[PDB]
Amino acid sequence: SAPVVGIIMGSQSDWETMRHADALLTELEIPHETLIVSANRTPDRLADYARTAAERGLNVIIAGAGGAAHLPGMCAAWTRLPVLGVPVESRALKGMDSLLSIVQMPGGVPVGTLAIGASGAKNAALLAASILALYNPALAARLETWRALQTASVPNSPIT
Amino acid sequence: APVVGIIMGSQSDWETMRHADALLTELEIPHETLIVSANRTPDRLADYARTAAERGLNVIIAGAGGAAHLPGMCAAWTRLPVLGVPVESRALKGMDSLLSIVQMPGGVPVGTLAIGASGAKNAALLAASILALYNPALAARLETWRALQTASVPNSPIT
Amino acid sequence: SAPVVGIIMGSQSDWETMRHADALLTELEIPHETLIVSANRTPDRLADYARTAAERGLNVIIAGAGGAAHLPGMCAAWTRLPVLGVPVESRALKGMDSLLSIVQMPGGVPVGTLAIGASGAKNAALLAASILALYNPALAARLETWRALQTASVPNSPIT
Amino acid sequence: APVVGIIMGSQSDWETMRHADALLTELEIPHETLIVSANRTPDRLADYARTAAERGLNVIIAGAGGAAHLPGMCAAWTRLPVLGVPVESRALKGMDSLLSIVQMPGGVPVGTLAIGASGAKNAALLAASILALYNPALAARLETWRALQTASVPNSPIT
Amino acid sequence: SAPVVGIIMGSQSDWETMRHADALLTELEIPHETLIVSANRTPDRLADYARTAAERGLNVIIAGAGGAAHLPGMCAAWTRLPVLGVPVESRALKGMDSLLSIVQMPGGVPVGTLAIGASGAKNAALLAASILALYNPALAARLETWRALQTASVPNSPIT
Amino acid sequence: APVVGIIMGSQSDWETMRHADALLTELEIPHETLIVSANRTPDRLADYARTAAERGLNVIIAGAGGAAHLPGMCAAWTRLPVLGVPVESRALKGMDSLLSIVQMPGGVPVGTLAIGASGAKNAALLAASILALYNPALAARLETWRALQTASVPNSPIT
Amino acid sequence: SAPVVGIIMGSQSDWETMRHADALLTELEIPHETLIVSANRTPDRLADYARTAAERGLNVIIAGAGGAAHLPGMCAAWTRLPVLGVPVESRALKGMDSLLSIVQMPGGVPVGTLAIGASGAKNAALLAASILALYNPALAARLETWRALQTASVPNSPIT
Amino acid sequence: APVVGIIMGSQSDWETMRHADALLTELEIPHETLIVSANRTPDRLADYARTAAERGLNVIIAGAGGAAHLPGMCAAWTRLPVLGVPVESRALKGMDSLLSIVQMPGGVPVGTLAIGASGAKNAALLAASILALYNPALAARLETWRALQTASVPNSPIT
Repeated sequence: SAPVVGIIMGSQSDWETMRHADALLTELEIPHETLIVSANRTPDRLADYARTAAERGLNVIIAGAGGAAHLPGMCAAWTRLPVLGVPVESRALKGMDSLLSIVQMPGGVPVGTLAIGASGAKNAALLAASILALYNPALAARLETWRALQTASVPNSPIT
Repeated sequence: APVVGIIMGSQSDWETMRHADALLTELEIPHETLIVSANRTPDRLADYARTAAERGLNVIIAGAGGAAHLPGMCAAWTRLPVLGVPVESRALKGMDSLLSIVQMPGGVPVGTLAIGASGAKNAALLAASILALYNPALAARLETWRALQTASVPNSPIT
Repeated sequence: SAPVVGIIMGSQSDWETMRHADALLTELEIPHETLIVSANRTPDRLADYARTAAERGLNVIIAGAGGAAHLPGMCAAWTRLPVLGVPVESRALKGMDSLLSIVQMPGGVPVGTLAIGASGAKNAALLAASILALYNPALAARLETWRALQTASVPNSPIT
Repeated sequence: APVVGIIMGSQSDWETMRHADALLTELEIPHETLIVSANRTPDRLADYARTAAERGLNVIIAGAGGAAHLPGMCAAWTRLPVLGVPVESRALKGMDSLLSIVQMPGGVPVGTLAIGASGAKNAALLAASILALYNPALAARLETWRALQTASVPNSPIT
Repeated sequence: SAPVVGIIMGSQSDWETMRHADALLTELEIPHETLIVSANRTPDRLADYARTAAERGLNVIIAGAGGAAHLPGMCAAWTRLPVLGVPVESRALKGMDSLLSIVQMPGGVPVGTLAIGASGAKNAALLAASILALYNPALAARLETWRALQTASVPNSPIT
Repeated sequence: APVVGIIMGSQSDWETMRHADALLTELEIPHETLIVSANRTPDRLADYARTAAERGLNVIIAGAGGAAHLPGMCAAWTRLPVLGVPVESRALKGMDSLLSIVQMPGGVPVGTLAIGASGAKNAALLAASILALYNPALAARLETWRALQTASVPNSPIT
Repeated sequence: SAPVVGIIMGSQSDWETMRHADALLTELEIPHETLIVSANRTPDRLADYARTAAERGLNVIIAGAGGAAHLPGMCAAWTRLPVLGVPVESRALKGMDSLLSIVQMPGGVPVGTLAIGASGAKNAALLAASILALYNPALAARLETWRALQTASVPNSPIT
Repeated sequence: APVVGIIMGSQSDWETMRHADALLTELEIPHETLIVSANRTPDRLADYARTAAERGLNVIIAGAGGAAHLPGMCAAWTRLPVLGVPVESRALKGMDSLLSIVQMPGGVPVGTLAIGASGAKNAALLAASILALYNPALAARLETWRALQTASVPNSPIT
């Protein structure tokens, strides 16, 4: 039952986006936890979350935030685990501030960044799954089936 | 046998992608380093990506610039995690590279790193952090690498 | 009755845009086919579509996609035919990701790119028509009439 | 007699547009290469574009930078397909060029290629692929060109 | 009664923006004409309009267009008169394509460019007025009064 | 006596604004060329702009880079037409300059020209075209200038 | 009762944004004044406001404006006080013109710039408070309590 | 004892941040100048920021480039005013730096200055203007500095 992925986000307003990561992990039967951790309002909460993640048994962190989106990169600063970043769409700049704040990490501290918005959340979960699948054969088979069905389900022509 | 594949769209990408190669070598991660063009050698890419898992690869690092299709198309054909490095382009400074890699639609992920050499280094570190989840000796070398990075930052600037 | 232009798009959600290409080809009496082909979900479908297009009698491909819009460029990778690309408008980045993903093809593999959105779809069809018109006199006359009427139909003053 | 016209807004565009000229010569496509400015020689452009078809041109490749009106205005006067090359500008690196060319409204197309030398080369290849539809010898030379490009990509980078 | 300013625009859809230039010229009692001239659909109409503007007694042209906005620059190519350009806001790119298509004229062929949208239309008319005011004392006094009243009419505090 | 004032925010702008100065001299338009900083010498700007008309100036050309307030603030204090030249900035290549100049709200216009040297040259030409409306000798020199520009464009590129 | 912070803005339309600065100063019991001052319509009003601010007892100016947003930088040109700038979101360019017009001040004349929109207004007030707190112990304690409560009030998980 | 802390993410930032250091020295403002990386030395940053007030610092000036988290994370841990300097980055010319610093959400401010050396100089001036509110001797030196800047602007450009 113990979580192997942590989904963290900067605010409740991020949940409309990050719920797509939660749903997909659940779909693939990946146990996980989902939390609010603010890089700017709760920096010590973040420090503790990230530095203890590995010893708590987490394998991957998915971090979502918008605007001056420091949460994924600061999480990666404190954990040796892979951290995946979801740029949450922002009001004025449409997530371009989110995206650049996350993806442009300096050499030495990676964040694997996904697309702005719900696509990115879904793909963070899928990327996490593909990481876990490397060591978990049952999950690898579920993921294979999932990817194959996605391919097989694309229609051949538009409803014109 | 290689467990990471580094692929890049052209020789011109090597100045950037060599940083990924160097990091993997530093951490003693067996890997292969190849040129594969999504646009000029699409069948080469198809074969590479579709057979990667069966050949024993665990992670693919793909770098390209401009209309950079290599990472996303690699991901389309493999179930393995694909990490993408936007190579800095001449006119648009890798913004075209970045958007063509990172903005993958839901269903086919590419874990995207920074534009340029930083991104190439970080793709290799991210690959390492993935492999470390099920390779304890590597996990310890990665811990050492991260600890040395942190400990080595000077406290004050030199003039 | 056999198609000489192929219209392909990455998803049903592209049809709201790509229908304008379909309508214009039909207006000019250009036989064509209209399909969904996903570069990221159905890469082998794309490979087969593009590599066989010429032998199937297609002369021009119009490819529409949004976001990380790889469909036109990957189509061009596998066919020797001219490929025309329509950047479909995306939600966050307003088709700028679509545009750059399509137009910035490296030297050696062209995609003739049109405007973001419905304008681009309409112009992909018109550009395809002007290509076909080079060898098809009846079509050339229909296109001449069409262009002339467009010019003649512009009003001289606004409804102020 | 020329079947492709290459036109460019100024001598400063030649460093970019020479790549189109070279490619057409390589594929033995007869063509003319001219300077025509939309803003400085608008009547020259009007005459060039309106008479292109009657002179036997099949495709026009137009390159310009900045507020780049040359391709679109060419297309306004000819029924021929017009391909546009955004020339890299000093300050905005061809983003002004790109948007002023690609964003043509419905009714007057310009098939737009990448910013810079890549775009110039690709405009010539796209013109070739158009002409190839009704010139079998050229179609075979184009097939050879594309096949050589694909076959010539190295498998691994050189240090 | 004869017009001294010409307002031209690429389409009826530009009128929602360009009407602000019309209104302001009328407010300041500047005789003018208002026309649709498309650079891309009616290039010969444009050529004739611009090359004859001076001999018809026009002193300033205000040209508004959106997207690949060639109308102001091509007008300036054919007239020696000052040409003022209004970037009409575009759907996807919010007038950034309009703006760059107008303002980035090469050395030798100026277009005096105003803000994206209605502000720009209003300011094109005001700029035209300030040009005409240089030789027309009655207009100069009307413009002085107008500018002074604008300054005097700014409130001192917000309605909080 | 000067009828055009060229003002610029700093000596660093001169490399750009000298093109305006040269063009006005070429057309024999009497003018003054000054440094006036909106941010460092705001009172100097206030006095310059408020007294420009009474001193006999007809047009002001104002160039600045970065957060470029000089043209707009000049326009705030004078009834004269103000033309603005966005000077290319180091990091953002004049996009900051452009937006801070062109986006004036309704009520206080600045006629804005291209980023850089092209814009400086064109501000002077636009000033000339304004003055030409009520100076026939100048109008004829401007006609000659435009005619020479058009006639001098080559027909084909040099290698 | 005398104001120690001045909030100025270019127009009534800025108030929807700048009210957040007003509210926060009032929340922290910081006396202040709130005015409309237009850099482009009332330049002499601005000159007088900024040059007399210090002698009137103001310690910090918060200046909000949009578009070609010159108000904060021109205020800073005339006062030795710290000036904080709020980029008000603009219609077409989403405050990017506002932001660049404010933040890119040349060396020698600072404006401390905050985020586009309401966030920036709120943070201008908070930044002003943190400046005043350096010399005002009661305010420093109120601000400490405010920051601590903000941190303590972040939820631990989303309402999923 | 220092009353301003200048912190920067790396030695590579020093070319930019030295301008802040120089200005503070010029105005005789005691300060410390340190390297602190948000991403490589997060615990160092935590300790620095949380203890700054108790150590007697009044203002922190933080400079970083790229995904620039240093100013915002500093502000997260201190009640002191934090001023942020976007360092110009190689590919995106500090636009990534700017947006990652300036776009702080309501509740945790960073007063942000221009990209590059101008921003570093202005962060130090802004810090000075803050300190001047409760240090009359400094206020007078700042007045002198601003007056000299204004008086020293030339009236006309040199060729």
